Amino acid sequence: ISDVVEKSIKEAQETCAGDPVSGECVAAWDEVEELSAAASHARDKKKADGSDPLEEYCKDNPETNECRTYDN
Amino acid sequence: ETIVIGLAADSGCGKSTFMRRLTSVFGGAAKPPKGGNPDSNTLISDTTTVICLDDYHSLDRYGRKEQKVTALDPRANDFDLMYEQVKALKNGIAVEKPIYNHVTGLLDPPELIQPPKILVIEGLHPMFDERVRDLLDFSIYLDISNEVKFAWKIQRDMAERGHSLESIKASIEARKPDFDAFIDPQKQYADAVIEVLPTTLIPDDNEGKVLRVRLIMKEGVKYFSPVYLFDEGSTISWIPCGRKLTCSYPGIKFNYEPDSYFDHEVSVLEMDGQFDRLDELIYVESHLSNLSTKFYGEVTQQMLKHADFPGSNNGTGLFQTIVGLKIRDLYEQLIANKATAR
Amino acid sequence: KLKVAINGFGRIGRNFLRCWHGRKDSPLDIIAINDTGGVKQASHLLKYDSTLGIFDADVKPSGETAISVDGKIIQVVSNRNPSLLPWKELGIDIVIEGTGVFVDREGAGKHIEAGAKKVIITAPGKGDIPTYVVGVNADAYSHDEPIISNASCTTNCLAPFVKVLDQKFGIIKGTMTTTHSYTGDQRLLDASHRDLRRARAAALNIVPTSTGAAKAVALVLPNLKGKLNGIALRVPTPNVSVVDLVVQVSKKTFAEEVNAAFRDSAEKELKGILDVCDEPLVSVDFRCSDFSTTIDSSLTMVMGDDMVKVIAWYDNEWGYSQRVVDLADIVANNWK
Amino acid sequence: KLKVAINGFGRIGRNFLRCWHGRKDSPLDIIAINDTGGVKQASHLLKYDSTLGIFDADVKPSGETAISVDGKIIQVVSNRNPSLLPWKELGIDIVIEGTGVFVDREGAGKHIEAGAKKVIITAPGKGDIPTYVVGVNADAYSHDEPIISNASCTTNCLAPFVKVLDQKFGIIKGTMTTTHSYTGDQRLLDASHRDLRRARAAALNIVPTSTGAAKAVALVLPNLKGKLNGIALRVPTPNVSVVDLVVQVSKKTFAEEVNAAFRDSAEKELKGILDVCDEPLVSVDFRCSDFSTTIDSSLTMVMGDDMVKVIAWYDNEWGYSQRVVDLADIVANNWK
Amino acid sequence: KLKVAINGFGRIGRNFLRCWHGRKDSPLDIIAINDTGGVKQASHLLKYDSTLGIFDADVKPSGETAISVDGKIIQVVSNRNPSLLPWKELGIDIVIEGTGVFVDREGAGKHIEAGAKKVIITAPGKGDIPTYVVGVNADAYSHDEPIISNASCTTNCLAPFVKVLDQKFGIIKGTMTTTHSYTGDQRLLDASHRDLRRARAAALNIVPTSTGAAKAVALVLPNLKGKLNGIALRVPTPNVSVVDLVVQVSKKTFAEEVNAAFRDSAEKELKGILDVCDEPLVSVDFRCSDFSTTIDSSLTMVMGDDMVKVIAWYDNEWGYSQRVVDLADIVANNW
Ligand SMILES: NC(=O)c1ccc[n+]([C@@H]2O[C@H](COP(=O)([O-])OP(=O)(O)OC[C@H]3O[C@@H](n4cnc5c(N)ncnc54)[C@H](O)[C@@H]3O)[C@@H](O)[C@H]2O)c1
Ligand SMILES: NC(=O)c1ccc[n+]([C@@H]2O[C@H](COP(=O)([O-])OP(=O)(O)OC[C@H]3O[C@@H](n4cnc5c(N)ncnc54)[C@H](O)[C@@H]3O)[C@@H](O)[C@H]2O)c1
Ligand SMILES: NC(=O)c1ccc[n+]([C@@H]2O[C@H](COP(=O)([O-])OP(=O)(O)OC[C@H]3O[C@@H](n4cnc5c(N)ncnc54)[C@H](O)[C@@H]3O)[C@@H](O)[C@H]2O)c1
Repeated sequence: ISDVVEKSIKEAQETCAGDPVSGECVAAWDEVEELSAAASHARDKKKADGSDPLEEYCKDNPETNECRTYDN
Repeated sequence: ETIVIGLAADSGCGKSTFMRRLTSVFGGAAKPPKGGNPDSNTLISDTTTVICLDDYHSLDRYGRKEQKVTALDPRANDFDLMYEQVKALKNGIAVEKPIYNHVTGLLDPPELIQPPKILVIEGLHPMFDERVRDLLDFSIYLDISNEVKFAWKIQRDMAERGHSLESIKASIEARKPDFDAFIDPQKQYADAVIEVLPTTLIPDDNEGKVLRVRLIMKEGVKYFSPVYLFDEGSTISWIPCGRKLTCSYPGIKFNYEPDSYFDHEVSVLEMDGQFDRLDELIYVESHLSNLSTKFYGEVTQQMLKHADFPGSNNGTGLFQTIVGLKIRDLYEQLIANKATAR
Repeated sequence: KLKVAINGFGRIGRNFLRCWHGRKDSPLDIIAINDTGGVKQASHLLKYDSTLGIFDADVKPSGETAISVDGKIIQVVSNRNPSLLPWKELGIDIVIEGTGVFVDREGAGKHIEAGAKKVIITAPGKGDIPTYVVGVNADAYSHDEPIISNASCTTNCLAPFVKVLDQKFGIIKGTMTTTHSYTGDQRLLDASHRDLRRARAAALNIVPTSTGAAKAVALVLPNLKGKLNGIALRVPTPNVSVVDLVVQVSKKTFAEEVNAAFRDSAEKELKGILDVCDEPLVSVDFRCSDFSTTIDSSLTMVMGDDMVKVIAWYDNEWGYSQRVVDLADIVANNWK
Repeated sequence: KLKVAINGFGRIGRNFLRCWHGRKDSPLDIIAINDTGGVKQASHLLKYDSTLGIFDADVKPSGETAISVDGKIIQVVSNRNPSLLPWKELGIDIVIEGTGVFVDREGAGKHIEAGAKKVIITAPGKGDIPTYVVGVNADAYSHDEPIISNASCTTNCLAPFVKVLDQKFGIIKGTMTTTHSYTGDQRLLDASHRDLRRARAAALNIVPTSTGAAKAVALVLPNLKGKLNGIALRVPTPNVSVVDLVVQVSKKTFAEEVNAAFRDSAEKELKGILDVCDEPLVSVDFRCSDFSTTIDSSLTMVMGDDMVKVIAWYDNEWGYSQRVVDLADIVANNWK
Repeated sequence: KLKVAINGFGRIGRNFLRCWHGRKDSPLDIIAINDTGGVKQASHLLKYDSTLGIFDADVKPSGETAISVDGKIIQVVSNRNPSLLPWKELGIDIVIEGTGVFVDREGAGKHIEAGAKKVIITAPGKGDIPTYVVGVNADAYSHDEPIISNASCTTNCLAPFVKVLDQKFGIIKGTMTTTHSYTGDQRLLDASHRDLRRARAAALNIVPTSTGAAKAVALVLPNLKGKLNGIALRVPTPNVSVVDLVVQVSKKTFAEEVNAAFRDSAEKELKGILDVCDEPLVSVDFRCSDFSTTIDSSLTMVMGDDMVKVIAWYDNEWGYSQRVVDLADIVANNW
């Protein structure tokens, strides 16, 4: 995740070394922008599960004693 | 009989908390579909289904690297397939939608989704294509200023290990020429547009915690009455703090006045500051009019419910739920008049 | 002569078997049961029950696949995933989904994938699932819908006398509270649960809980959308639950007029669905009462002139299990 | 300092002694007890309480007419008729009526003719009796009145959070029902009783009972006269109880603002009387609560714009017993 | 300063922590808790308990992975598989096995396979496993045993007042029947369960269940191999239970001499384990009792001259947890 962000941002920095202004730079920066947003949503989902593991466990197993939620 | 809503965004597909408020306004909750691809950008609610415009992408991640096009570029998106599926979704026909996984970057096998009660299309080109623009029953675009956007990038996306501070400024400067010509001129088509700017109360610190936000609403839109402050058509500068309401630094400021927005007639609502507590949150909402609210304090209840989400006390989320309630009032009037003709 | 199946052999599933057995001239022939415990348990817990007593029927197993009740053979297949069930082999027409998880269209449709012509969900359906309650919108049912939901025992008790209150008196806004018996979801001793309130011991505590019952009455009566909301209190009684609902009516009335409005409504349009009791009674007296809602005549009182409080007793398992049988009878009446 | 005796060593009588024991520099000094049970039972049941646990003090009988609690000796007498009681000899200034038998001014005035200066009763009085609630009406007490009442366990819980709603919002009319724990008046198993709903087994039933609490708060707040009504529901829990109140206010408001009004008033002038609970909780977590009322913030809920529902918790045995101590301290402070 | 952690945060897991918190000076330090539970979920169940009352501490969550208890922070890992648990990373010495699903050597070894140096099973272990009871079998323990099992709730009660009975009177034969309080094993209402007796509603009625505790005393007292057996009866009370032992002693004796033996044995040999009670109490008064057994003196009868019936109470949740805490101290002192 973050290791592939570091590889992408290093290569994007190196690709802009050949061209101060070109369409290859905007190609390299567009990817790095998408990868960073992708790491952000993975970071949020990892944090969201850590506080409440059971709702993710109840997602797959709703019949167990911890997960049953009957109304009335 | 479904309803199409268009929202343009730059930060991410569903990354904005705008969608969380809108689903909760007209649904219990929203979730990704059960099973299928774990990277499906679609969200499913009881009445709402979010659609990602990144999915209607002509080229995979590997393909765009060998071309000059960016993700925001029109050639990378294919509007020809997008309009076909949306028009089929509009009448109530099942569709097959490809998936653009942000992690892998390769177009996955298409997922099928059923016609929703309310359809929203999040992305970057809802109103860019003129054919799709007609299908839209409501048009939203929130403008994020470069100063506050760069501020938001640092405060949230700098923590990634690879990024450097000046490297982030190198990213949005490369994105600026493509975004300025192809994404920015969509402001005229938008029925309602939200600007965010640095505050003028405090000495212009660019943290983005307390920002300045304007709500620009097109007037003359059917099933849409703009929110006004104490008088429709006049110009008002109101500071709520005083004898009965006392609050601390920085403070709260408002500005309601008419404007001309790209040869259109609009009325703007400005809010500058942040909410310190509940007492001024009701005080502000109480004095606003044409809220399209079912009961007293509905805006406050939806904001306190989602208070932990970012920007829930600085006015960004406040106008997001106000716009969110407006889509509901637009929805209920429209389906009733359609039902009389139906 | 409809072949009906039972997918959840819990508290409601066993009552459905007891309610179908006691009935005469029912178009349902129960031939299939799906308990995760197996044939050995389903033979036993049906025979002896703590709240209903011993079944007056020779319930004994017949092989390791089926059980026999009073000569009639019912098949017991144990499978957690419903898609692999041999519903098409048996050719069952309806499925009584009493498990309590498959409350969505995608989950309950796995029965339809197994060859089931129709599925009845004993829980209030999640999403755009048509909710029909017996006695209010029963005639709105058409055979076209493959999946239908019978609403909550609170709603099954709340909807009938609210229909009487809304029509004859005119209701503006109402608040509801239900003192409910404890259910299988609650833990016996304190342990982890999704809801921290439910996680506490049911036998020793008054457990408040969230219910969508008052919001679910909007589905059966379109007028009441946005007019009601409610909470539930889970008291240490096993079977009998009581609900009290206070409304703000439009027509100025007094207390005994509300009771007299529930008597003519009982005999005329809700006979067998709603009753009124004029004697000092407690929870245990209303055991095995087929009436989905039973008003307590002594306790209703109106404060002011247009704020009406009326409380009513009902059996959560048995009274609601009968309504499922009535609903399935309506389904069997309108076939193809 | 002030000689105080207890007539009736019931649940309130036992809770009074232990709440008084935990106090610091309390002016009252308990000198006598009047329970028909005898010294062996009073000494034993004081030490070992089933609901409150054991007493963290040394309790041993002193001689055969008195008990010694943590060194302090307390005379114990047993008599049904209060006129024969020796309040002249012991010179008792304040006698507490925990029997629940003498609630009329004629009957409960026998202690004065026995030699007692002032009698306060633990129940709502019958006839003309001044009824006070600490934090609402206890600031308007005149020493000349020799017979006083601390209102019931519900009425003491109602009045504080009801007073805030009338002052801040203004109430038009309201109703309540209190899901009360069971008490000593109910029969353990079904046997003869003048109130037939109390005859039923309290351990297995939801006993509904008429109450005077909603009507008694009109004695405490004069502008609320003829605007509240309520009935009680007794469920099989030993100690803790809840009360929910629905009122039609005048000022338009919503749910969270009422909690903000309750939280602000709980810190400002009802400190130690009202507390707002923000966690998902349950009855036993409010065992031995010192507040007269603890609002549950999660369940507060409004409908329309002016109908407010509020759920509150109270310890009927202990939390009410603390207010009897605090009211008796009030009498002793301006005792002249 | 011995680093220990808990694998099950149920009744015995929570009671263990609060029993450890009451100790004035202990060599145990808790760092991690493994459970199917969140941080807000585990903290709220620790502070508020329907049985023992509110925990007298300052319990709050510190982060999304740990809780704060009276100023001390403990991480809350959540993984049902023990072999994938982070024990070596936190530095755990022993692990309290309170799940009840790992009582075999194959299963309970998944902790030492993951980085534990010892585990304590809170149940009668399956197969060849050391079974130790404090005050009776505490001495016969070495550092060699990697897995040890503290016996069941009523075994830690039955062994103390039998060890004195067997040595001073001699036990020819006997039986036992403990009227036990309902546990998390039974079901609230009638639901699916493999034990057709326990499958029925626990709060409503009496449930007979088999027990191995009568046989399990031969593991700590080998002088009783094949002389004691008995059953248990689940009754609708939440916590505290009572035991009834009728043995055919060899030496002729009367009733008052039986109580005299327990009084003298409690003063020196079993000080802290066994106690005698003389007042007419009921179940709820024995809550949070640290003694594994409190003999009811006025109930001890003798029939003929050689049949002795004794009745004793015990807090299975609290008293047995204290024995786990006391037995965990024995592991630390012999490290
Ligand atoms: N009184 C009531 O309990 C009541 C009243 C009205 C409505 N309801 C609703 O109706 C439903 C009936 O619930 P209940 O009272 O039977 O609860 P329960 O606890 O008795 O049900 C448990 C049963 O469900 C079965 N089950 C669980 N998962 C399964 C799976 N994957 N496949 C097959 N079977 C499975 C098990 O065999 C078990 O016997 C509940 O969801 C409740 O919300 C209940
Ligand atoms: N439910 C509650 O716990 C609660 C709470 C608040 C107030 N109250 C009011 O408290 C009063 C006491 O309640 P309670 O349950 O403690 O009473 P109780 O039933 O515990 O009282 C019985 C006690 O009164 C003694 N007693 C009875 N008659 C007597 C007599 N003639 N002379 C002397 N002693 C007598 C009894 O032997 C016993 O000691 C009632 O007035 C009740 O309304 C009750
Ligand atoms: N009452 C006693 O003192 C007594 C008597 C006999 C046996 N025991 C032993 O203790 C257990 C009884 O404890 P209880 O029933 O009071 O507690 P419990 O069953 O109420 O709670 C156990 C907790 O452990 C967690 N858990 C279950 N499986 C797990 C897994 N695979 N991984 C991680 N966590 C898991 C659960 O979430 C649960 O909260 C028995 O199974 C037995 O091993 C205790």
